[PDB]
Amino acid sequence: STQREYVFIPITNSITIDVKITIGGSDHITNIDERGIHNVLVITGYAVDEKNGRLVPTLDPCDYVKGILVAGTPQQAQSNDFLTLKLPANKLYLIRKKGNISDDLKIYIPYSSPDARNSMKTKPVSISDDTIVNNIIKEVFDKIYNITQKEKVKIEKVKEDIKELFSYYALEQ
Amino acid sequence: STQREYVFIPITNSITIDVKITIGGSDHITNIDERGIHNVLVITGYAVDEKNGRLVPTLDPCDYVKGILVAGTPQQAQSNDFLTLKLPANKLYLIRKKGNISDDLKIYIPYSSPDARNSMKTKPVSISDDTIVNNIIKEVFDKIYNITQKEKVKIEKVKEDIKELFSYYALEQ
Amino acid sequence: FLDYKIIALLHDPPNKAWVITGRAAKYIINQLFGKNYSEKVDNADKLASSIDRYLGSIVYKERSLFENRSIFLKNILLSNIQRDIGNLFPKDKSKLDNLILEYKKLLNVINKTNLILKYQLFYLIYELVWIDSKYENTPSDTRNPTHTIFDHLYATAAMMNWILSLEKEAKGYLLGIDTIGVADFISKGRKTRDLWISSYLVSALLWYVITWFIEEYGPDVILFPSLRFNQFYAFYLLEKLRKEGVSEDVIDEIKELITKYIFNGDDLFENLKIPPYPIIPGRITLILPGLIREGEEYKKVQDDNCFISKVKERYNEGWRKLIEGLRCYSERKREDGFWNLVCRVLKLTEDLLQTTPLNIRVKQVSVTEDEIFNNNKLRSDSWKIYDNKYRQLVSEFKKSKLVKVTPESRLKLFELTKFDKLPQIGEKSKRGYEFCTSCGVLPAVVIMPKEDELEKKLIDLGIARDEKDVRSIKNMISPGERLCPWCLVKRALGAEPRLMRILLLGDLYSVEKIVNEIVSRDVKIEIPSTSDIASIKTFEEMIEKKNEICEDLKEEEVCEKPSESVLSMWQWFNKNYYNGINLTIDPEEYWFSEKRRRYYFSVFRRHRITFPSPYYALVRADSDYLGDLLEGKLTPYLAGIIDSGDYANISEKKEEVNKLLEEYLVNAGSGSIVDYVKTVLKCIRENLNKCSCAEKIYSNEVAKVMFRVNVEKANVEEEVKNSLEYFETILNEGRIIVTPAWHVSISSALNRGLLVELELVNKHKGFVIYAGGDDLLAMLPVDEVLDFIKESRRAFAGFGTEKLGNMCLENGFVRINNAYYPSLPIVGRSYSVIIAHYADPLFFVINDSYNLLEEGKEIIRYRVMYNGEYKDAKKDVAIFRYQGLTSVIPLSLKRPIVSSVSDFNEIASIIDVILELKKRIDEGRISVSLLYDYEKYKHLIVASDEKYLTEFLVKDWIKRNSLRKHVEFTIDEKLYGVRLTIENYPIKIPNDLISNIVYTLRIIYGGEK
Ligand SMILES: Nc1ncnc2c1ncn2[C@@H]1O[C@H](COP(=O)(O)OP(=O)(O)NP(=O)(O)O)[C@@H](O)[C@H]1O
Ligand SMILES: Nc1ncnc2c1ncn2[C@@H]1O[C@H](COP(=O)(O)OP(=O)(O)NP(=O)(O)O)[C@@H](O)[C@H]1O
Ligand SMILES: [Mn+2]
Ligand SMILES: [Mn+2]
Ligand SMILES: [Mn+2]
Ligand SMILES: [Zn+2]
Repeated sequence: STQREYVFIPITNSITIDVKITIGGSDHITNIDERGIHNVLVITGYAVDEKNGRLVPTLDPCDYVKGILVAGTPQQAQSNDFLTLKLPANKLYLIRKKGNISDDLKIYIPYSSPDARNSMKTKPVSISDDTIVNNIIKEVFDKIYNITQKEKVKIEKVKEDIKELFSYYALEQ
Repeated sequence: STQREYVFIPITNSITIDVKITIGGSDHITNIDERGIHNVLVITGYAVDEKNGRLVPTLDPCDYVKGILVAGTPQQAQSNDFLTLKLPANKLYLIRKKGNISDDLKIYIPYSSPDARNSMKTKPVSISDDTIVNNIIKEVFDKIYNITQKEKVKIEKVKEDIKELFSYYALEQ
Repeated sequence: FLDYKIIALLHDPPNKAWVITGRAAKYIINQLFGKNYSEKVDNADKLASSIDRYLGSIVYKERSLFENRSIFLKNILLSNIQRDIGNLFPKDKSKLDNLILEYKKLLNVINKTNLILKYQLFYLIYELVWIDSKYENTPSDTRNPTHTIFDHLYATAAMMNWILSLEKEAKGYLLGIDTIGVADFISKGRKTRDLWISSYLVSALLWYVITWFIEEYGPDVILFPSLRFNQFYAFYLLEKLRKEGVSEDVIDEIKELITKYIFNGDDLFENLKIPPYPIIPGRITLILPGLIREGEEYKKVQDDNCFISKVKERYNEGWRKLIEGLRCYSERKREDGFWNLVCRVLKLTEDLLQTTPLNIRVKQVSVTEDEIFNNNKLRSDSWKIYDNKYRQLVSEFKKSKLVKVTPESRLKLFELTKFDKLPQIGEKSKRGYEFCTSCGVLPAVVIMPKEDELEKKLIDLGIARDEKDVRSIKNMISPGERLCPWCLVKRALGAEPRLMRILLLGDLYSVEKIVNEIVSRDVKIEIPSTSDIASIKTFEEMIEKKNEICEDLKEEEVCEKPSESVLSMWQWFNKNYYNGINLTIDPEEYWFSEKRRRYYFSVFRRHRITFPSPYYALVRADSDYLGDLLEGKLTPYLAGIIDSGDYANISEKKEEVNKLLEEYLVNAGSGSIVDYVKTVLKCIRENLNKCSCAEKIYSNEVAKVMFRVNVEKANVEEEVKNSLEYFETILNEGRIIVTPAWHVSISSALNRGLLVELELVNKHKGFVIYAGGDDLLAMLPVDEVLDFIKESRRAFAGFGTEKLGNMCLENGFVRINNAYYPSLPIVGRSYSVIIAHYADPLFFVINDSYNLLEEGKEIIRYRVMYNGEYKDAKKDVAIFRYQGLTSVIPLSLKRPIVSSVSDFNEIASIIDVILELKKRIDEGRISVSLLYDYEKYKHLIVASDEKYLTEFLVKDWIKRNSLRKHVEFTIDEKLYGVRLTIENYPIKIPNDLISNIVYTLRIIYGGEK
C-alpha cells in the first residue's frame, strides 16, 4: 500500500540504518522544497535510545522527539521490536504543515520494552554539534532524498531548520 | 522500588480480578479522604481496548486513558504484554494533587498492541448510565478502597466526580 | 498615551492561578516600563467583568479570601459542566524566562518606534504560542471559574480604551455598524459564483472599514466579532508583515502557527492568495474612545459626529477603491475576452457605480465622567452602565430597523430612464429598457441575445469585436441573461476574485500595487456551480473506477488530464483535483445537457452506474435568540417558554426567570464562596428584604482573615449591602448583567465554532458560502445532509464523535489540545434545508430558504419538557422542503437544551432515528412501502395518547412491511406524544412528529430522481 516509517534525526550516527525501501512509491511525507524541512512529526511522551536506538515510553507530558517520515519499511528484521499501526492520517502531531496525506497510514516505528527496573530520569538532549548534521544530511537527505544537493543551492536553509526546529529528548543510558 | 497497579477505567464489565495486591503495603496513590477521588493519574497518547481492556499504544496527543494508580501486580501470569515501566514518581501528570510520592514508582499497566489489521480512528466517550458507575463501585471500589462505605455517608460526592472527571478515549472498532 | 495596553492586557499573566494561594504581579515585565496602578489598571480589572462585583467588592482584589487548592473551570453560560486545571501549569518557574524568550522570537525584526504593530502582532499569536506551552486554560478568578484567563486579559484591554478616554478628561463611545439588506443582496446571482462572491462582498466590504480602526487604535477596540480566530485578520496582519518585508523564514514563525490552528486545510491564503471562506458578520460593534489619530499623538474632540460620517465615508471609499481597481484590471486585460466588455461598460457607466450596492446603519452612544465617577472612585450604580449603554445601542438599532432603504433607492436614474439616456449593449430594448435577470429591480446594460445564432447573433451586434472573444463572453455569461451594472460587476468579480484584495487591506498598499502584483501571478480559480455539487457521487463513482468504467469517455476530456493549475476554495476540489478527473468540466455540457444525454443514459447502464441526481442541498443554520443572550436575557435558556415580548413586564415569569439563574449564579461559585452565595441569594422575599439577611451569615467570610492579613477594614456593612443590591437589581428584574468579558467570550466561542463547522462542512462534500459566528450557508449532495446536521448541531453545543481538524470537541467545551474552550450548548440553533434542482433560479432558493427558516423559527411551537412537565417551545427546529413537501424535525425536546452534563445526547436524537430508519430501508430490511403505508396508520397514532397502544401501532406498521420478518427497529417512546403546534399559516405541516420523520425521508429519498 502506502507505507512509511517515522525516522528521527538524532545527533548520533546510529540512525543511518533503519531505512530499506527509501522510496516506497515515489513520494515522501516529510519533503524538501524551497523551504527546508517541512512536515516534522514530533512525538509526545517518547524519548530516544540511540544506544540500541529506539523510542522509549516516557511520561513527562512534555517529552518530545522530532524527526521525519520516509516511505519505507525499516529493515524487515522487525514487526516485533518495531511498532506497526494503521491510523487514518488525522491523529498526527505534524508540524510545518506543507502537504496533505490520503487520510490513512501504514507506519513502522522503533520502540523498546519498558523495563520497570531503574530510574529513567531523561535529560534534555537537543540537536547541537552541527558536525553530525553534515553526515546526517548525506546518510538521509542525500542517501534517501535523491534531490537534495541536486536541484537547489539553499542547502544552508535545510541546514538551519534542523538547528532551530529539530530537537529531541533521550533516556540517554 | 514500590510495585504499582494502574487500573484502566472504561465502562467494561471485565475489571473483575486484575489487581492482586489488595492492601499489601502502606500507601495507595489514588486516595479518597472525605473530599472525593484525588491522586488521579491520566496518561496521554493512549486509549482503551474494550475487547480485553488495555491502554492501546497510539500516537495521538488528544488521546489518553484516565486510570487510577495503586500498588499491585496482575495475576502473576503476565510480564508478556503489560507495560512495565519505572519512572522516578515525578513526571506523573496527576489531577487534584494533594501530596507527592516516594520519588520512584514501578507500575504495571494494561498495555495491548495496535493489532493493526483494520482502521483505527479515535473515539472520545465518557462514563454514563449510573448503573455503570454503580457496578464498578462494587466491582473494584470496596475491594481496593475500604475507606468508602464506612467513613463517607456522602456517598454521592465520590459518585459525582466520576461522571465529570473520569473520561476515557475508546476505539469503537 | 495609548497602545501601552500590553500591561492593560497582561495586568496579570495566565499564571494567575499559579500565584494564587499555592500550587506553584509576581512577574511584571522584562521588555517594557513599569505597569502603573493608581486607578489606571485598577479600573481595567474592576469594571471589565462582574467577578469583582458578583463576589463582594474586595475578594477579587485580594485573591485570597475563599481559596482552595483545586481550581474548577466552568462554562460562562451553564456553570455545571466542569473542568479542573489540576497541577500541570505554565512551563517551570526556573524556565519562566525561556517562554519570554519565546515571546521575543519575532518581536525584534521591525522598528520599535511604533506600537501600532508591536502591540497587535502579538495579540493574535499571544493565545497561539501559549497553547504550544499547553497551558491548559486556567480561569481568571478561581473563586469564580466562569471566565477563562485570556478572555479576561482581552476584555480588560477592551474597556481600557474608555479608561484612557477618561484619562484625557472624559469621552467614550459605543459604535455599531450593520449592513442593511444582506439576505436580499445575496439573493442576486445565477451560478453560485455570484452567490459566494456577494457573500464575500459583504464580508470584505465590512472588513475594509475596520482595518482603519485597528490602525488608528489597535485591536481590542472591537467587540464583535472577536479578533481571535479571524480568518481575515490573520491574512491581513500576515500580509501587513509580508509587505513590511521579512524572509519567509522570518514569517515562518507565524505561518505554520496559523495553518495548524486556523486554516486547517492545504489550499490556503497563500495558494488562492485569498481567504477561501467569508466569515465577517454583516454587523459589528465597537467600543470607541474619544481620541483621534492623525500623527504622533491622540487628540480629542467632544462631538459624536466625528464618527457617524467618518465611518460612512470609509465604507463607500472601499467600494470606490474596488471599482477603480476593477477599471485598472479590465483595462490591463482587454486583450483576453469578456474584459473588453467590463472595460466598455465601466466606461459606458461610471456614475451609477459611484454608489455601493449595499448600505449600512451607524449608531454611536456616548459616555462621560458624570455618574461613572465622583472624584476618583466608582459609586453605587457605576458597574451598571456598560450594559446600559450597550442596550441603548441595540435599542437605536432595532428602532431604525423599522424602516428599510434598499440600496437602489440611492441611484439617480430619473433622467437616465425617462429618456433614452441609459446605455444599452446588444439590443436597444424595444420597450425602453429591460430589467436584469439577476436583480430584477434594476435596468440592465448588457442584454445577451437569447439564442438563435449566438455565435453570429452577438457578432451581429459589435459586442463581439471579433470571432475570438465570443468564447470568453459566452462562458461567463449565459445566453438570454441581462446584467445590470451592479451584477456585471459581480459576474466580472466571479471571473476572478483576487481583486477583492483591494478591499482586504484597508488601503495598506496602493491599488495599482495590488492589481499589478496580481497581473504578474496568473492562476485559474474555479467556483462550484450547482451542477457540480449535484454530481459529487457521480465523480466518486468515476474516481474509484477511473477508466475501469470509463473507456468511451476517455476522449470527452472529462476522463482526461487536469491541465494547468486549477484550484478552488472548495476543499473537495483540493482533495480530488489530482485524482485524474478534471473537476473543471461543466456537467451541464455532457449529461446535464440535453442532446448528449440519452447516449450517456445507455452508456452508464452497461457499466451499471446510476444516472446522476439533479439536486443539491442548500443548508443554512441560525442561532435561535442570539440577540437576547448577548443582551443578557434567558430566552436562549428558555427558547419557547418565554419570548422577547414577555420581557416588557418580566415580573410575571418570576417562576421561570427567578429560577434557572439562581441555579446558575448560585452554582457558578465553588469551594466556600459558593455557600457565601448559596445562602445570601433567596434572602429577599425569603427574608427581611433588606441588607440584614446576610449580616448574620456574612461571618464565614471573615472566618479566614488572619494568616497573612492585608485587608484594611473588616466592618462589612457595605459588601453585604452591595452584594445584595447587585442581585436585587438583577432578580427584581430577572435579566443578567452584561460585561465586556461576556461579549468577548461569546464572540470567541463563535469563532471556535466557525473553525469547527468549517471543518464539518468539507468533512462531507460540502461547499461553504458563508460560515458566520452563529449562522452558515452551504451546498451539499442530498446524501450527506442529515448526518451533517446531526453533528453540526451537536458540534455547535460542543460534542465530538471525532477530532475535526485538530480540535477536541469534548462535552460542553471545545478543547484545543490543552485549551478547554467553552462552547454554546445552551444557545439554540435552527436549520433550514432546501432540496433544489440544479436548474432552479438561485434567487428563489435563497429567498425561500431564508424566509422558510425566517418565519419557521417564529411560527412553529412543539411539545417540550420543561422542569419535568410539558411545555411548548418555539425554536431549535430543523426544517426541510423538497418542493411542496415541508417537514420539521425538532432538535432538543428539553428546556434548557442540555441542563445536565450528559444531556448531550438528547440533542438531535430524532435525526439518529431517521438515520437508523433510512439506513435500513435501502438495505432490503424494510420495504419501500414503509412511507406509503403511514397514511393508513397516521390517524390512529395521532388519535392515540396511550403510548403503549401507539408503540404497538408503530411496531405493527414497521413489521407489516418488513422484507424479512426478523428486523426489530423500535422508536423511542418519548417521540410519541409530541405535537408540532403550527398555527394559522398557508404552509402545510403535519401536527405529529412521526409524520415528519416520514416526510423527511420522503424528501430525501425523493432528492434522487
Ligand atoms: N457576509 C455575509 N454573507 C452572508 N450572509 C451574511 C453575511 N453577514 C451576515 N449575513 C447574514 O445575513 C442575514 C441578515 O440578518 P439581519 O440581521 O436580519 O439583516 P438583514 O436580513 O440583512 N436585514 P436587516 O434585518 O434589516 O438588518 C443573517 O443571516 C446574517 O447572519
Ligand atoms: N447584538 C448582535 N450583535 C451582533 N450580531 C448580532 C446581534 N444580534 C443578532 N446578530 C446577528 O445578526 C442576525 C440577527 O437577526 P436574527 O438572527 O434573526 O436575530 P436573533 O437575535 O438571532 N433572534 P432569532 O430570531 O431567534 O434568530 C443573526 O444573523 C445574528 O447572528
Ligand atoms: Mn440586515
Ligand atoms: Mn439569530
Ligand atoms: Mn430574522
Ligand atoms: Zn442586474
